Amino acid sequence: THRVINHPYYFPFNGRQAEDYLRSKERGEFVIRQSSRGDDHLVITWKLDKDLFQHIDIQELEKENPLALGKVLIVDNQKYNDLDQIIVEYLQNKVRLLNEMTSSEKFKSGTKKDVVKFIEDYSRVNPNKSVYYFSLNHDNPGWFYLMFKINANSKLYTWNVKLTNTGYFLVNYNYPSVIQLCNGFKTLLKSLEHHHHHH
Repeated sequence: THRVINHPYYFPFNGRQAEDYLRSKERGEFVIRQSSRGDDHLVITWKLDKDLFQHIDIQELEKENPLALGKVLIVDNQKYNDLDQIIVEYLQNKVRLLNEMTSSEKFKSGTKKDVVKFIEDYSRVNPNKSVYYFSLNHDNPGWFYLMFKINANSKLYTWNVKLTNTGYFLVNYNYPSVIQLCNGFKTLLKSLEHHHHHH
């Protein structure tokens, strides 16, 4: 600490400029900035993919006096003792997970309009078979949405998924692996068709 202000990754720029600066750079780049309105809080900016940027507000605690540094930093609903661990434990997992998910064949970037036409078209080819897919949401960056259709005469169903630093969270269910998540749904779909719930 006591060096986060001049930290190597420290760069004074506006919110718009920060994204622009990272625009020419590659994915997985981050920066450290201080908010005048915060005074006791810091804001970090990072790039996800293409025209997509997100900001995270870092809150420090355990301050005994104005000259006392926050020995405890809260990030992602998690408590970290050292700043260095936060950067490494966040970028390493986020970079690998983001790259693994996007690099997944089960990843299509279709718009809301293209989603209906996509599911409807596919459903048309398979009216007697169910289908499920997921895509990136623009209204809520970082979160994933699951859409699926049982049949052409079936109503379109869409669910929401929460992204965490431990994997993927689906309606209060953590899936450490995307493969398990894919079946997880298939298993649920099978159970749903039988309306047997548990027994």
